[PDB]
Amino acid sequence: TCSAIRRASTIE
Amino acid sequence: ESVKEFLAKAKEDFLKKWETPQNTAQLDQFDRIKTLGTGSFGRVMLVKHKESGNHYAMKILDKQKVVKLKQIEHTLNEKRILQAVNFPFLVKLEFSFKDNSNLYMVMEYVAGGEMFSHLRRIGRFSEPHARFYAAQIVLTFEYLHSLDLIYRDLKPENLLIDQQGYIQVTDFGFAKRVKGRTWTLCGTPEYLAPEIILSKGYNKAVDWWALGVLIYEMAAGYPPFFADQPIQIYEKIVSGKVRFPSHFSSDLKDLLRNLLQVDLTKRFGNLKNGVNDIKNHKWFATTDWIAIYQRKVEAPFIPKFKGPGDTSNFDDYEEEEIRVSINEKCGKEFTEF
Ligand SMILES: Nc1ncnc2c1ncn2[C@@H]1O[C@H](COP(=O)(O)OP(=O)(O)NP(=O)(O)O)[C@@H](O)[C@H]1O
Ligand SMILES: [Mg+2]
Ligand SMILES: [Mg+2]
Repeated sequence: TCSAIRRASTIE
Repeated sequence: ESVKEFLAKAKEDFLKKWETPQNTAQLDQFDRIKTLGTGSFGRVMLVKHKESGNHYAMKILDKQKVVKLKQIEHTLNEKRILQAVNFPFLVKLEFSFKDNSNLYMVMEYVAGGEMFSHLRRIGRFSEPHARFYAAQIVLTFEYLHSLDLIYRDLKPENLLIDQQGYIQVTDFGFAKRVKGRTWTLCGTPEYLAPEIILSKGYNKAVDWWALGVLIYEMAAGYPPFFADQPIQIYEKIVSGKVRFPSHFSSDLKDLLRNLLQVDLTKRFGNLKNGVNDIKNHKWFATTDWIAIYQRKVEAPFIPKFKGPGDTSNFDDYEEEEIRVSINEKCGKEFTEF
């Protein structure tokens, strides 16, 4: 098992 | 100099297309299949041209949420820079149009999937395997910095793998033409530069910082600065202390120390020789830089393909309805698009 959580981009 | 005539000839082709300016085609000519990725302002799906039969990667952006978050400047820069640049490691653009509710972009489909999904499964890449991918980012950043362009978003979630194991750079939402400095807060928390957090007016040196974080994550299997809350990650970035694993080679450790230098005075990529310091390093010793640009070096890993239109190398998502209203949503804003 592996929870591949993708990283999002931060703005503002 | 050989590359000097290359970057001088490339700066002539880019500026010619930069002032060439819209609505190439329309949504009625595409067959939506499966969603490849999602974001805060839209999703990216796999579409097939009903007439030509070619498969493409359509990027949808909601025109209402972009205006609601003041992202019009970043939206126009993503389209204006994509169709102008030309590089084998950069993703290609085909059609760009818009309707009443959403902005649309049609890119070259890269069925090999993200580097994130491939790196998370293996665990970590070997140093020759990591040097192969790290060498393509050097030639790409060298080409983009010569055009006074910054990426400001280097992460495995924005790096694709083609049919020959090479990199296809996408997600140009934070690209911007900057000669001097800029003061916009953007990027990925695990990849932000220290001066970006300090609001210090950064230049093209932030792309070299993200290069060091990228190589560290590929060779180890995790970024050097990461935790639960983003405030904890910022305490590690501005600190300047890095903890390296034991399996790293000392030549890789020394190159990361010069790239992850929070001091702009001693950071690689922003010195006298600039990019020449990264090519002649002890790590990139046997690297054939010309054959990498010519795509002649054999690929250590090539993803599995079932032909064009195979979404096997992409994670599954929940499908929804493409909402297109009857009223024009912020039409006066998106005119140069
Ligand atoms: N040309 C392409 N071929 C295949 N997959 C693609 C392509 N372009 C985008 N994708 C996928 O779509 C996902 C989202 O695209 P992206 O351009 O990052 O939108 P985004 O909202 O800007 N993501 P982010 O800015 O990091 O929050 C990517 O992570 C890829 O998996
Ligand atoms: Mg992304
Ligand atoms: Mg983006």
